[PDB]
Amino acid sequence: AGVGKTVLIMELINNVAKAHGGYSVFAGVGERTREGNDLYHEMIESGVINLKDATSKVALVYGQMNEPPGARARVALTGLTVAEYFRDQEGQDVLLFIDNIFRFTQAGSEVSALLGRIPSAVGYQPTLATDMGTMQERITTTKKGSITSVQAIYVPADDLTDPAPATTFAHLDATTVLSRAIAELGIYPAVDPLDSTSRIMDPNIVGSEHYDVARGVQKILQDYKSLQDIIAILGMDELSEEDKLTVSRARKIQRFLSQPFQVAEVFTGHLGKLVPLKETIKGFQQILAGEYDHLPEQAFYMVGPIEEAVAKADKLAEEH
Amino acid sequence: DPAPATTFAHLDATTVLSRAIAELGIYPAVDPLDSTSRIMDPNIVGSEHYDVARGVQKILQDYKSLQDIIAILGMDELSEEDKLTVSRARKIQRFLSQPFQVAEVFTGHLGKLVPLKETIKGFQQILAGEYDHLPEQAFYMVGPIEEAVAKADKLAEEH
Amino acid sequence: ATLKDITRRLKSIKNIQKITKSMKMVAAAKYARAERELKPARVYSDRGLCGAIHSSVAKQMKSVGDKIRSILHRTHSDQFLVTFKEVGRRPPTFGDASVIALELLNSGYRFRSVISYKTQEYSLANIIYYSLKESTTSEQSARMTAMDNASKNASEMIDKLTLTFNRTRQAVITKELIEIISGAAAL
Amino acid sequence: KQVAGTMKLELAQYREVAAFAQFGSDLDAATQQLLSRGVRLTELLKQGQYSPMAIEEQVAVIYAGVRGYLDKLEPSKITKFENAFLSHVISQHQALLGKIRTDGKISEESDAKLKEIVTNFLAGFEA
Amino acid sequence: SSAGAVRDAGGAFGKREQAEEERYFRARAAEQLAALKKHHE
Amino acid sequence: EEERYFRARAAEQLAALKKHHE
Amino acid sequence: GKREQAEEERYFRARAAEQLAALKKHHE
Ligand SMILES: [Cl-]
Ligand SMILES: [Cl-]
Repeated sequence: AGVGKTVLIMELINNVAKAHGGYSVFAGVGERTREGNDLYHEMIESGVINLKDATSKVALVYGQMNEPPGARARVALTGLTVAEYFRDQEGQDVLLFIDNIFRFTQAGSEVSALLGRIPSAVGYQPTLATDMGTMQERITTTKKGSITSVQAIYVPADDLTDPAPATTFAHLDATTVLSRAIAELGIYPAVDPLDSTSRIMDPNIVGSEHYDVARGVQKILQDYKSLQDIIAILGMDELSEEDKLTVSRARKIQRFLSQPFQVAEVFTGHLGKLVPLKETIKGFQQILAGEYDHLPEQAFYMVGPIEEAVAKADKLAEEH
Repeated sequence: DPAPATTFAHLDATTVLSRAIAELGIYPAVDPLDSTSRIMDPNIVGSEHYDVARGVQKILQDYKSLQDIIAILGMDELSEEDKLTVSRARKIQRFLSQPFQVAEVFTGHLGKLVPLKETIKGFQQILAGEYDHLPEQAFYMVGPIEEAVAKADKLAEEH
Repeated sequence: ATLKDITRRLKSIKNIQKITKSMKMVAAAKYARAERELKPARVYSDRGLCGAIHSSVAKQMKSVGDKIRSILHRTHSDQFLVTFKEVGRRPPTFGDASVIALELLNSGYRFRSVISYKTQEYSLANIIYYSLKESTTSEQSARMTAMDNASKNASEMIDKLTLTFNRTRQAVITKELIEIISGAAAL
Repeated sequence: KQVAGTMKLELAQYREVAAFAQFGSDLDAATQQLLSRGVRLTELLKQGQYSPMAIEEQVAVIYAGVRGYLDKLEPSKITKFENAFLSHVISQHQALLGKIRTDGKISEESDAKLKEIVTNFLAGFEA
Repeated sequence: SSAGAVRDAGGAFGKREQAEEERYFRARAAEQLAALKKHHE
Repeated sequence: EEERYFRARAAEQLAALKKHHE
Repeated sequence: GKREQAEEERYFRARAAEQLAALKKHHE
């Protein structure tokens, strides 16, 4: 909580529906029923669910804490089957959500325990890999369509070497780390640019221009966090012209990573933007080269494409 | 462990012993930051009993925090205020110790039996700062607060 | 080796890490004071934990500051006279520097950068003030970097002990569960 | 919300600094404010057992600490100040406490009225 | 994690800190016993 | 300092654009 | 620790150069 988790989920549902033309599915697996009530009405506020007319983009499938292990174990399958329809029949690019995936692993362990089986390491089921494998491999790209799943992970005891997350980690193609420290700086969405990674980040897959521009932003942000430690202990005098130039550019970069959403139009002002892939690469590439050094930091904060950052700077200049 | 842990619920007053306290030489090795009782209340035993008892538990807990600072620095680099807190804390640790009548052969010295208010007024004087001039060795294994001053006379004449 | 020993050891170094982090910023704060005062002073210790400055001073002497005496006492006691203490917490001033000059005539008788350092009445008061201002600036820069290394070396030990903790954590859960399964089997 | 929002933030600034206060000695006046408010706001969090306070009474004791009336007073006298201050407002100023319970918020008039009560009571605390 | 964790471990820093305190107060005991000589005599 | 330097730098760049569009 | 070695090996690699600098002079 406290990172815009549900706001990110609703936006991904909205954007995939708007751009790719595919519906979404949310599977409430073993979490709080209160949280279901919170999400249900938030989706009506944003408009991804619509009661008045058949224009809804989400199909909800809930089986929470209050229901027994057998129920909680196979909720993910119930939600998956709804997502499988839109892939197999209507040929859509489907967007599944499983919150939380640890509860699938827990409920699987609880059912395996009650059935009377000699448990594996750390009290988990003998059929840990197979239960995960039979579920995850259904979530794939077929020739008919695809199902892109966004699975929330609770790592028990902050231990990545624990069987529950480790077995899950084999199937993951990416991550999206939402930090509270980033959210406190005012940068929404609160995605950590450093800690968030993907398997497809490779020059062969995404392309030559994508990888280099992406690694360029990852370099300057790592250099920013390094040089910021020197500012705290020693001072601003220590940083040279080479150092102080990269710090000013990095602050513009991390502000350009922020974006106003269509979901948060009823929450607050600012019209929601959908930024294309080519517009994103073109935007960040020009900052690293150093084209928009003359423009201030405030213009990059909360905009769609790079064009709006130029337009906002002139509009903000009229004030003072 | 299940066996001692479950027993805590069944008790009104507790006396949690410690090896770390025992190995220093403090006997009885009673943990002052663990042993508790239900009657420890300002309404029950009086406000003078409660404030002094908690006052002993305050400095002994703060003494543990200073011990972490002393491990890297040492006693020399500490401030005047922090040095005195340790001095008063170490004297309180030793004054909590007492030789028993049952354990004459173990200790060597004759056993003691301190009254109620002698205990209350004894630790109250140490916290107030009335025995900063006396060394910590004088409070080790004695009865009332009077014997600590009486033992300091012998330690002075021997030295 | 055993889950209980790892927990006490991990908690021990975690505290040492935070305390060394605190001494880095305090040394850094005193360094900021030292650099401002040294700027006009160029034109004109007791507390340890500051690299190898006390030994570096002893290097040129054989071939002020009570810690210097600690090294030289057993080797050569009778030679150098005077001796002072309480030099480290508060930087030197004209009042404190003048007392050093008084115990010479009226008596019976260097900072390069943040990560490197090199080793009649009124005229003598100038040269002694120059040396102590160079000495005080050198030790705070060294204590900053020394305590910075102490925290970073502690952080590495915490990281590796966290892994050994979690490996031992899982094995204790696995082993103790096997005891119960073996017990139920034999009934 | 009006008082506890600022209170939680100042405690969220204190705990980070906390460790520096053990051996700070020479230190700037900006961060010294965090030590002053920090320790004094922690004394307000202390409370005797079997002694529950009303919502309108709780906001008054935080209003004193958050607006900087405890700063000039010594840390040892904070527990003494609260007991004295809480008795003063409950005995003589029922009109103010009742208004906070009715509104559920410190209004424009109640803020200036409460400002007057603390400033006067703080003046001539000890005897 | 908790306070006083160094001496609880009982390693190098734990035992050296216990020795460091014992060094200080033994020297201060001699100084304080010397004060009792003056007040008595 | 941290942000005080670049907050001051950001204010100057606003004044540059204000003078430029005149 | 990993950087426990970093500090210790840095000390003795420097002292190796100093001792070899004393050894080469005596060799002449
Ligand atoms: Cl349900
Ligand atoms: Cl169909």
